[PDB]
Amino acid sequence: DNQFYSVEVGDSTFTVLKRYQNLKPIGSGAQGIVCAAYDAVLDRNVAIKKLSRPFQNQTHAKRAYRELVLMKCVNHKNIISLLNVFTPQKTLEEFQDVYLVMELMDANLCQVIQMELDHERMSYLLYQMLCGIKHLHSAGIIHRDLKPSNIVVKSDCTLKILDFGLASFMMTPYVVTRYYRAPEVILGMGYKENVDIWSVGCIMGEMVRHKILFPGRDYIDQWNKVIEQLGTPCPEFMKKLQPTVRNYVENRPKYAGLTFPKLFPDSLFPADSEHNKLKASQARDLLSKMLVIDPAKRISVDDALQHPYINVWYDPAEVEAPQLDEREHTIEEWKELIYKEVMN
Ligand SMILES: CCCn1c(C2CCN(C)CC2)nc(-c2ccc(Cl)c(Cl)c2)c1-c1ccnc(NC2CC2)n1
Repeated sequence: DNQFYSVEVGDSTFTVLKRYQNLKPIGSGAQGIVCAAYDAVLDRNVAIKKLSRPFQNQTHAKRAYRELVLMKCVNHKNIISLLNVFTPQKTLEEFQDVYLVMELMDANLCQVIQMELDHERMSYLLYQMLCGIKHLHSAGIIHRDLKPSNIVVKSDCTLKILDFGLASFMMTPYVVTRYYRAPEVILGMGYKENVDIWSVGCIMGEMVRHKILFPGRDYIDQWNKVIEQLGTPCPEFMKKLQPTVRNYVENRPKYAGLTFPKLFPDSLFPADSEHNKLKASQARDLLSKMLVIDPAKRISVDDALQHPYINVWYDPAEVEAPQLDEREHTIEEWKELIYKEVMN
């Protein structure tokens, strides 16, 4: 008379509470498998993610624990919130998997980037990313790794950021996507709240150009794509660099960089009406303020929410609302740390 039941999804097995029915695979990754399902108790559709032995290594462990803890430090409609969390295993000894449940979303941002969007939807999406990021910043959480695959949306244009960002080695078959990381993350320097504004601009630019702005096999290639388009950083920016890195970037070919009208031509923006012509100008303006290599001169979250392109959606109720853990542990220690959290 178990509260759970098991289902075969891929070469994987999902053991979930009986309230969740008609599971259907919708996504996978190096941290877990996601399924769509009907929650008969809430009479609502939901997404369920399985973390298989998240304590298996430090990488998986730190992330799972941080996110389990963080999800409690945040309360915002543009940030993921759990509906349920559970484990089919009855004791710590037997503990293996953690199931996370949230509201079923319709698509990720990669899909949205593939489409042509009016200014109303693009700015509304951007406005939401900003409200979420602002909320995280208010809770002392600087993300540093925002990316489209981790952002989901619904048909009504509503948006949720799914993870909490950065805090080593793993043997996963697939690498990490770094195309949206700021210069400061890429060059390992100090950083502030607006490190996330660079990521918002890589996304916004991609929604326009429909192509990853700064691709590359690694940080070497990536940095080359950054300077070839925006140009070599100002001399002062360099003084903020470690002598070694600084040597490397200071000794890199000096690029003039392109103007934003060239980087994002009018052809990419809908110029069939005065309204669309004005909005295109305002969008390019925001891009030029967000894609700024030197964090000292890059617009902040609050000022971006005040930019004309974004400001039309401003709402005090949405812009303002509002434990310590650090070190590393052994597998065993992590297993218990996560179990406790799961059992609350
Ligand atoms: C394609 C599915 C998108 N998605 C992802 C992915 C994030 C990036 N990695 C690499 C792969 C999985 N994680 C969750 C997710 C994250 C946290 C929790 Cl607690 C739960 Cl249940 C689900 C959801 C999602 C969530 C809701 N709706 C959807 N579906 C939209 C694409 C259909 N996906």
